[PDB]
Amino acid sequence: SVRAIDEDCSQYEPIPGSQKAALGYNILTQEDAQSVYDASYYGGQCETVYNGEWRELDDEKYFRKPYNFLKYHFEALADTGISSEFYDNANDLLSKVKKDKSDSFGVTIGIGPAGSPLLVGVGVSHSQDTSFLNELNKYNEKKFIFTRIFTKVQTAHFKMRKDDIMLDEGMLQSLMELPDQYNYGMYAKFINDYGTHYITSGSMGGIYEYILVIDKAKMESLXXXXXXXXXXXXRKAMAVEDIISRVRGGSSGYRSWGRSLKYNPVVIDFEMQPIHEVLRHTSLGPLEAKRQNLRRALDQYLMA
Ligand code: NI
Repeated sequence: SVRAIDEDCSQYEPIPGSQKAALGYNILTQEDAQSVYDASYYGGQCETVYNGEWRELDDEKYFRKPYNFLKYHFEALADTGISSEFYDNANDLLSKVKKDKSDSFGVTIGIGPAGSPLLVGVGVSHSQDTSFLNELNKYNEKKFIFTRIFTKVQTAHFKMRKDDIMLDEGMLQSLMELPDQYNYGMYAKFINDYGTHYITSGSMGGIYEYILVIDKAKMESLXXXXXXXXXXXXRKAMAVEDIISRVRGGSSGYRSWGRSLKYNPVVIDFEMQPIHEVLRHTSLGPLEAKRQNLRRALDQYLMA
């Protein structure tokens, strides 16, 4: 709904996930970067989006959509990746989640249109993957038994503008300050601050990850635990090693995750373009020859 200039739009909270969708992304570190889109530009108008779930929490039921969002609407889609059950080792399980499993077993990134999506586990940084991993690994004798439950919820679909984007004020200042002549290091600094890539569409939502720790010889005496522990979702006996969990999106106040996710999402199942494409359309003439440099540096940066 478009309001009309005589309704105040300060009323409306910005659509959830708006700041996050505006950030660049680094394909190599799997880290987010600084803002690429201007997350708070409204283009002199009041565009609102309906939240049908408002009782669970006009003006209470509508959020404001920044201009750089061509589309945003809410969803509630749930994918449960209940695993395949057995697994001899933990690293094998987490590595084979990425390489060997379908898209409902994790989060995806894809480049461009026909750019087939890459499954990136949970979608944290490479250093965060090696902290959930290092702090996890420590637990076993000589690798016994691991199951995984993983749930993915999409709380919104969105699509970024392709034409006439409003670039973040700071990024535009950084661009304007790069030299006309090619200097790798300086453009590499730009890539580190703003990203390898920026998002053009995807989902808002989150992930809840479980990994059950089972004791071979145990189940022996007394797949089966996975089935049952999935019920516990929807310290005691039972070879209950210790259910380890990872979570993205939502906020405390933990299937309170489910209730709160829509209002505190992260970006998932997203499409992206190399950072330099951001300036290929979208106004700003003079700064073109800086795109060849930015392309060149990106190519070098990714060869690393
Ligand atoms: Ni949709």
